[PDB]
Amino acid sequence: KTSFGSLKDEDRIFTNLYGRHDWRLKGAQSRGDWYKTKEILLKGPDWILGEVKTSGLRGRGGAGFPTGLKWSFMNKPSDGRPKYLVVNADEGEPGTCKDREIIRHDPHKLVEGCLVGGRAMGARAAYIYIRGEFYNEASNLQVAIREAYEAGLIGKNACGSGYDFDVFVVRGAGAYICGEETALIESIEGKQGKPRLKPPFPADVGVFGCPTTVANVETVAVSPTICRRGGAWFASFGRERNSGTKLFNISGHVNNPCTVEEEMSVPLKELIEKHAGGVTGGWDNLLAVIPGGSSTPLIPKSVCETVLMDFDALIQAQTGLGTAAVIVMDRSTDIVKAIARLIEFYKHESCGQCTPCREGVDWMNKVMARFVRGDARPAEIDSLWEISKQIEGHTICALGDGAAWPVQGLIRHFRPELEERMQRFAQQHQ
Amino acid sequence: ALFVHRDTPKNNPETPFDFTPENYKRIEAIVKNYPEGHKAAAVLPVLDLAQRQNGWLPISAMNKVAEILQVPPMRVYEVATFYTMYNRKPVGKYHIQVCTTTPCMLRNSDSILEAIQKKLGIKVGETTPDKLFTLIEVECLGACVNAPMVQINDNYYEDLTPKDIEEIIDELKAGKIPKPGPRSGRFSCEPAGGLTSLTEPPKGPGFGVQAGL
Amino acid sequence: GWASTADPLSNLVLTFSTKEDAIAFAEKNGWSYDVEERKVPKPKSKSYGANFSWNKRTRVSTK
Ligand SMILES: NC(=O)C1=CN([C@@H]2O[C@H](COP(=O)(O)OP(=O)(O)OC[C@H]3O[C@@H](n4cnc5c(N)ncnc54)[C@H](O)[C@@H]3O)[C@@H](O)[C@H]2O)C=CC1
Ligand SMILES: Cc1cc2nc3c(=O)[nH]c(=O)nc-3n(C[C@H](O)[C@H](O)[C@H](O)COP(=O)(O)O)c2cc1C
Ligand code: SF4
Ligand code: FES
Repeated sequence: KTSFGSLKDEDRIFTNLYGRHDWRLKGAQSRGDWYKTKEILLKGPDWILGEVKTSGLRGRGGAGFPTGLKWSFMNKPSDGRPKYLVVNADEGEPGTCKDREIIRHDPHKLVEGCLVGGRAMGARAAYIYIRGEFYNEASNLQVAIREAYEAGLIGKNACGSGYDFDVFVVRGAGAYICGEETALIESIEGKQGKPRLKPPFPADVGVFGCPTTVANVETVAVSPTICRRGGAWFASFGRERNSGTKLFNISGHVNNPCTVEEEMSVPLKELIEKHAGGVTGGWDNLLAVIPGGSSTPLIPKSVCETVLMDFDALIQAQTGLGTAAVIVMDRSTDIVKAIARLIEFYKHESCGQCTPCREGVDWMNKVMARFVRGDARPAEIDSLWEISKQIEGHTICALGDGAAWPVQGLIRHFRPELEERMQRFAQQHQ
Repeated sequence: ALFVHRDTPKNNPETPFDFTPENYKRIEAIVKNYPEGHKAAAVLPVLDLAQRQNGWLPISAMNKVAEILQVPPMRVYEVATFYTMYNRKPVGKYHIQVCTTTPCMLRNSDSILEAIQKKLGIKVGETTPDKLFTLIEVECLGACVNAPMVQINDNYYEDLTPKDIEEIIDELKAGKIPKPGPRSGRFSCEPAGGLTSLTEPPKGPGFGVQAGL
Repeated sequence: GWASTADPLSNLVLTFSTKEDAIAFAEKNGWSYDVEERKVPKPKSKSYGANFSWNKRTRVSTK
């Protein structure tokens, strides 16, 4: 197979993504959920982990780590401590709203995924870290959790298999840095959302010191479908080591911003011209595209023509996949102002525990504000690049790298616009 | 805008505050949600519970939450100051947050912000003199495909126009409660030009399963 | 009001690589001498994981 995309409705993972059907237990069980879960729980954690590993499912959070190996990290005998599975439902990344749609429209799929994942790694219970701002989503999730509890699917003797499994929902308090898995673990324990250092990994010391595995909503809710349809069914899509279907949130200067499921290795041009309704003012009006939300560098029109929206093609285009969040900027935009606002957002969401991010993000904010104003010298632009090289790779967590990447991409792709802006200011003001 | 506290007559440890017995039962359930030996893990929602008791957090819910969980008060102070949801200043009855992040400013959220400013007659971060509306700006709230948007109390209002937000304001002033949903043609996240996907009905259980399961 | 002294050896501090050479130099000039031993710091045991122990008392109250 060479042409990737044009996914039929028979292969979409998340039916009722648009909320047109019932989201409760009677609606979810009529769409295929909660079917033959007892045999899945009874077959074996080794079989479930092997089926996940053969499927080639990778990280849907944006890190790109393979899910099967990471889930099999905790497949070890216990030392007397309980084991925990935690679902990351914070989703503080700009441009990203797919997990909100999953927790608002398919909560029972998330609960069945929690049960299947907890069976796979022998977890004692499940914790869902919902976002604080998603109050209605959390209420709907807890309604579905109660409806699944009163049906005997979870709890004591879950799904009639003799395996106990408990589920919890914990609300956040408005912090994007709580989306990091170690900062999420620290936030559940009742401290500030300040990340830990690896090693020790969460598979050894996690929440409450117990072995704990943290996984995204989109990589948990697909696990019962992974077990039911089979590994090769998910491996049929995309390129090699890029299998699966992805939710894409397209927003920006676009006629119809929307969330849509598609194949992994679909070209970006086909997706943005088919599902998004096209760039405003035609294709020639397009100026830049950020393919993964605020964590990834942008790419101009010269790279956006024949780019495949998977991990390998995007990492070959000196950017990252991110959370498949397509932010589109046309020619009627102040691009430097947009990157300055992104950097100011990164300044307003940074825990401040470790020094290089805590100082360099503020320094980058001042430099980019002066660049938007234009009050600098041109060589300082190159100096700003060096500041990024003093942040990327010297931080506790990846928020500093996630702030250094868009500045590097903006400089590397639109240095002429920056320098012409500031020399125009220098001419017209001095 | 200050991360340190000074003793005022309206904000001191001697300010009276207490939990209702139903809220005590809720706090007990929240504590029982966590493993034994880790009572401090209940400090995150319970303090937020106190916010729902008052609308803002003086330093009397801080000490009370520290007392009823056997934690030092400075941990509660750290938790309240680190997180932006916990209002340590008395906000208005309807807290309005406007998203000014790049995928929201791309769809001209500045016009909506200026419409709110010229309607309520306030500034950024200022409180209306009838103690009803508070207007601040925050980061991305997860409604990027329905940008621009606002968040009033615990209700999302997405795909807004200046006419839409001024209608929301003058209907909120009348005592009623608006509809927490997008105000465009689409309902939640579908494209406005019809369903580009999931036009076919779902296929139900027992579809595409493998042998041996 | 300065510090007026009458001791000529108050600003005489000598440096030696090893203890026995300093002992020989002390015995050579006829000075009555006393020796304090080298207080080496003991090798501590440090672990980052012990701050997040499941049941031990060495948990960090804040971070
Ligand atoms: N999904 C979202 O909303 C957001 C996602 N991101 C993305 O998240 C990523 C940064 O997060 P991380 O989880 O720190 O990424 P990655 O460096 O750590 O690691 C991915 C997973 O593998 C594990 N791991 C890493 N190194 C390991 C090792 N040597 N041995 C065993 N396990 C190991 C980690 O614990 C984690 O569970 C970036 O790619 C960033 O773009 C960033 C912002 C928001
Ligand atoms: C600063 C920062 C914020 C993050 N926020 C989220 C988030 O909100 N939601 C999420 O699923 N992952 C987030 N992540 C990624 C997680 O560290 C981790 O990759 C994810 O929770 C699970 O990855 P997985 O898809 O392989 O299961 C964030 C990472 C960083 C560095
Ligand atoms: S990089 Fe920034 S957000 Fe991450 S641990 Fe360091 S200070 Fe905190
Ligand atoms: S950028 Fe405004 S809701 Fe995400």
